[PDB]
Amino acid sequence: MLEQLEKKLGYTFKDKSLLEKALTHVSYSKKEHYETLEFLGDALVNFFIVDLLVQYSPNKREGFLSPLKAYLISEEFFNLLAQKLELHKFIRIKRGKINETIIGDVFEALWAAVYIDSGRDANFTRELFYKLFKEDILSAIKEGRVKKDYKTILQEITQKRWKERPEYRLISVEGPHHKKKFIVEAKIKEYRTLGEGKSKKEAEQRAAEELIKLLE
Amino acid sequence: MLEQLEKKLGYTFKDKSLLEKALTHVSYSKKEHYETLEFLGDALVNFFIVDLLVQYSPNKREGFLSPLKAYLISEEFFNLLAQKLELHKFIRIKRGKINETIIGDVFEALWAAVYIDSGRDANFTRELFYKLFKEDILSAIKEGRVKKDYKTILQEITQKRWKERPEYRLISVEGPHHKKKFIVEAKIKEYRTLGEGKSKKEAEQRAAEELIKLLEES
RNA sequence: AAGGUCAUUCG
RNA sequence: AGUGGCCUUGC
RNA sequence: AAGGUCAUUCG
RNA sequence: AGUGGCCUUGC
Ligand SMILES: [Mg+2]
Ligand SMILES: [Mg+2]
Ligand SMILES: [Mg+2]
Ligand SMILES: [Mg+2]
Ligand SMILES: [Mg+2]
Ligand SMILES: [Mg+2]
Ligand SMILES: [Mg+2]
Ligand SMILES: [Mg+2]
Ligand SMILES: [Mg+2]
Ligand SMILES: [Mg+2]
Ligand SMILES: [Mg+2]
Ligand SMILES: [Mg+2]
Ligand SMILES: [Mg+2]
Ligand SMILES: [Mg+2]
Ligand SMILES: [Mg+2]
Ligand SMILES: [Mg+2]
Ligand SMILES: [Mg+2]
Ligand SMILES: [Mg+2]
Ligand SMILES: [Mg+2]
Repeated sequence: MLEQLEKKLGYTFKDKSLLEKALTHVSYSKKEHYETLEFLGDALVNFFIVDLLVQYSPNKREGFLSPLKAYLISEEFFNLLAQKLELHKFIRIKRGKINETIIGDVFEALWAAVYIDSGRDANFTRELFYKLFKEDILSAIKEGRVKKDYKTILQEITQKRWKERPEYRLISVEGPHHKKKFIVEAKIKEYRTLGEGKSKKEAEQRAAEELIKLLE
Repeated sequence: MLEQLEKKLGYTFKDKSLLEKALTHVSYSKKEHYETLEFLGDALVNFFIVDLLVQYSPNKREGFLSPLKAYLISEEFFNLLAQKLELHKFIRIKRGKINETIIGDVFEALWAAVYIDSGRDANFTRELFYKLFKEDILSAIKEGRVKKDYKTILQEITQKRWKERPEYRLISVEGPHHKKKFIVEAKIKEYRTLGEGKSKKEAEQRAAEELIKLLEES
């Protein structure tokens, strides 16, 4: 029920249809779904995060803050924030069709919905977002839970040492086409490592993470 | 002179150093420059533009609104909006060092500066931005004064017709290394065209535009 | 529609 | 962030 | 720093 | 949006 979500959010909607739209997947309704709210929500939440980063590190450069932002505005991090709202239990979509992509999109749409319902009060919405997640975000940073970009880190290591970039190649692919599992190999000089994932990029990130350790 | 910019903006700063920072390039000052404000400004202005798009097309999908956003938050469009502020005349950087990149960065930083100076009043800053640029943005959209993405349009034409994508290759490069001019060739099936630019991508965009015309005329 | 893949554009 | 071609699955 | 180039990550 | 290697130029 919507009331339970409003209680978790700490905000009561004037237009309940706005909240319903944010929670509804297009496959469930072609008239009122979250796609447009998600578009707005992405820009709104990205702004909330960037502002928080700059506020607590006013004298830090873009090279320090952007890597943090890159993870904090990611679908993965939004799924972690969404857990606090048990968002998955309010999404209107066929049973068993919910995945991280959907949860991440609804999270963004939900915030656009609050923003619009509040009369487009950006200040209000930003502070409500912080009331709920500011400490979680800052703590994730301080406690080292921000994920590293292993593919980039790896090529910086190899480019500094050998002025060369690592190479990745597919070793194997298995499972149904809509649920493939990839195994790739990362290599630099005579060092080689393996990585697995649901996409080639994910498998490469895993292999890079291992190759870095090996080089050390 | 800052007062002249404040007059154009319709906003008077409480902390003049914030405005100065937004107008100063790092090569001019390594202590107080616009780099961090630019980082914040990009996110702030992007939000202003996306909100405006959704507000005037609440029932339009992301596939319709994002292509518009892609142009409206681009450095190119920001340079056009900046002209209204004669922004180039207020930037603190060595004479003759100003270019489109700098102007676009200062534009974003300037808005982050207003946002911060106003006590982080996003609502107020959003409306100040609209007071100055809302009509300019909506008119650009309605009139079709939005840069077309020729490379993407071209591959959609070729993929629909032949389920194939065009190919690009470098034909020649000349001029100083810091001021190169590229000539590239775009091709699909037996159709080929040339394009030139200051970067390979720019040359490819021009070659793609010519190829789209060649296909339509065929 | 969801997963993957190739490609392209914008930030 | 958007889009197009291709494979798979879903209806 | 500014231009270009190759590559990589995030939206 | 960030970053790294390379070429050029600027101080
Ligand atoms: Mg309340
Ligand atoms: Mg969407
Ligand atoms: Mg997003
Ligand atoms: Mg999104
Ligand atoms: Mg998403
Ligand atoms: Mg790949
Ligand atoms: Mg910058
Ligand atoms: Mg920008
Ligand atoms: Mg910028
Ligand atoms: Mg810029
Ligand atoms: Mg080429
Ligand atoms: Mg290229
Ligand atoms: Mg897909
Ligand atoms: Mg890009
Ligand atoms: Mg997307
Ligand atoms: Mg450069
Ligand atoms: Mg990407
Ligand atoms: Mg940049
Ligand atoms: Mg030198």
